[PDB]
Amino acid sequence: TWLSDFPQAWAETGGMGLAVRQAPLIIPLKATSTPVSIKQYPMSQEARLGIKPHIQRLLDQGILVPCQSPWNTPLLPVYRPVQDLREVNKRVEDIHPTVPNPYNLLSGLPPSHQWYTVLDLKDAFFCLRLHPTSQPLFAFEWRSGQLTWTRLPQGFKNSPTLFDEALHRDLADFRIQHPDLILLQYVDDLLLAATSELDCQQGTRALLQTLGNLGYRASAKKAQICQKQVKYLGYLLKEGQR
Amino acid sequence: TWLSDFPQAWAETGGMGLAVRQAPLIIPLKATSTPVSIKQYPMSQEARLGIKPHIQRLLDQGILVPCQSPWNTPLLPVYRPVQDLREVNKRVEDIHPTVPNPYNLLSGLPPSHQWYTVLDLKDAFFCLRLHPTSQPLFAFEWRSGQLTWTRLPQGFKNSPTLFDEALHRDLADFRIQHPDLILLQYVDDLLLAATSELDCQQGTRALLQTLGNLGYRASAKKAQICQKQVKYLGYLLKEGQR
DNA sequence: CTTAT
DNA sequence: GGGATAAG
DNA sequence: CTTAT
DNA sequence: GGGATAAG
Repeated sequence: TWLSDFPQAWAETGGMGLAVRQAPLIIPLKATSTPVSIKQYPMSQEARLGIKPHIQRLLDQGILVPCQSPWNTPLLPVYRPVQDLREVNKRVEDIHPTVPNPYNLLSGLPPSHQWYTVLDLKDAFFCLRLHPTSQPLFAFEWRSGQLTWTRLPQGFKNSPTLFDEALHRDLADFRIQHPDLILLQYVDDLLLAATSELDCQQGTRALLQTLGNLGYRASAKKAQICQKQVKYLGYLLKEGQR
Repeated sequence: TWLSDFPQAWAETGGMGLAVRQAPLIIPLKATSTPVSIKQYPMSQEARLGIKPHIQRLLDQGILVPCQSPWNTPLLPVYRPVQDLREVNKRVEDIHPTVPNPYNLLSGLPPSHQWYTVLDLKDAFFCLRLHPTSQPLFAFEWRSGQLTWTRLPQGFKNSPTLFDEALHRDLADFRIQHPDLILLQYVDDLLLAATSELDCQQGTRALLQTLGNLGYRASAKKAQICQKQVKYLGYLLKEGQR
C-alpha cells in the first residue's frame, strides 16, 4: 500500500518532521525594536490541565525548551495553547508576501494534466528550526519559568511565507527531475498533476520519497492519491473545472 | 430725512407691500401629484393664543383668507405660526435655482464703487400674489375651518428663487437708467454701490422711489445709507475688502 | 408635531 | 440603528 | 486574556 | 462611541 511503501514520508509512521537541509532561521527585528515582556494572566486550573499534556509532548519532542528571555507573551485558554504574539509581530521586520493566492495558483494547472494527488504536510512550521539567537523572541511563561520554541511557531506573522519559500527551495530539484509534472505549492498544501495514472503514480512515489528524505511529513489520513477528482484549497477539481 | 422723503418706500410708513406689476403666480405641480391632507395635531391653548393675533392681522391684511381645500398641512407651535410644507414641496415641480451664492455675487463689486447703501425688503415674499388656482395648495386648519395664503408663503421651496426673479424683472429698468450704479440682489437683501457720496445719494433716492412705486418696502430701522462701510450678507465691506 | 441627516 | 438634532 | 475592525 | 465580534 501507499502507507507501507513510504513509512518515512507519512506523519503517522515517520515521526515528527525536521527540514534537515534548511538552516535554522534568523528572524530580523525592526531597526528600533526592544523586547516586550507581557505578564501571563492567571489561567484556570481547567485550562492549565488541558494545555499540560501538549506542553509535555512538545518538551519531549524538543520543540519547546526552557529559557530565560526578556521577551514574554501570554498563552491564551482556547484545550491546547495559543500564544498572543501580536506584540512580537509588531517588532519583527516585514518581509514581502510571496505565497500566491489560490485563484492565481490554480491558473497554472493546464487541462492536459488531469490525474491528481493532494498532500497536506503535518506540523509544517514545526519542521523549520529557529536559530538560537531568535528563539528567545517567542518565550512564554509555564507554571515557574519560561519556555520557548526551537521551531517556527504558530501565530508568527512570517511563518506561512518562510515555510512556502523553504519548501520551494527543497523541492526545486524535484521539479527539474520531473519536468512533465505540475506541482502547486500553497504553504503546507500540495497538488501534483500528471497526464496519466501511471505518471501520477510514479510522480507521487518520487514526491513522497523526496518529502520524507527532506524531513517533511504528509498526512496519510487525508491524502488523496492518484484520483481524477480531488479537493484542493477549497475547490473540487473535477472535469478540469474550478 | 430719508424717512420723511420716501414715505411709500419704507415698511414703517408705507404699509404692507404688494408687487403691483407682477402677475399672480401659478405654481405648477409635478405630473403625478394629487392633493395631500394632513391632520392638524391639537395645539395647546398657550400656542393657540400666541399664534392668534398674527392670524388675525394677516386676515385683516388679506394675506390669509378662508377656504375649503383638498390640501392641508399642519401649523407648528414654535409664538408665531410655522407651516410644515414638506409634503406640499415634494408635490410641486422643481425650478432651476437662479439665486447666486453670496461669494460670487460679491465678485461683481469693483473697487471703483466704494459708497454703499444696503436695504433689506420687509415681508418680501408676501409682496408676491398667488394666483387663485394655486392658493388652495397652502391651506391649513384654524380653530373650525381652513385658511390659506393669497401671497407667496414662508416655507415654500421656490419662494426665494421666484422672488429674486420677480424683483430682477421689476428693477431691470432701474439698472438701464443708472448704468453707472452697481446693484446686487440677493432675494430681499440689496446693495447699491456708487463712485461718489452724491452719486450714492442720488441713486439711493431713485432706488427707494422705484421700490415704493413698485410695491416693495424696505426696513428703515435696518437701512445703511450712503456709508463707506456696511454689513451685507454677513460680510463687513470696508476698504473694498471682503 | 413629524421627519431628514 | 438609534437617539440627538435641526428644520418645516 | 487583550485588542483590531 | 460602544458593544458585539473575531482573532492572537
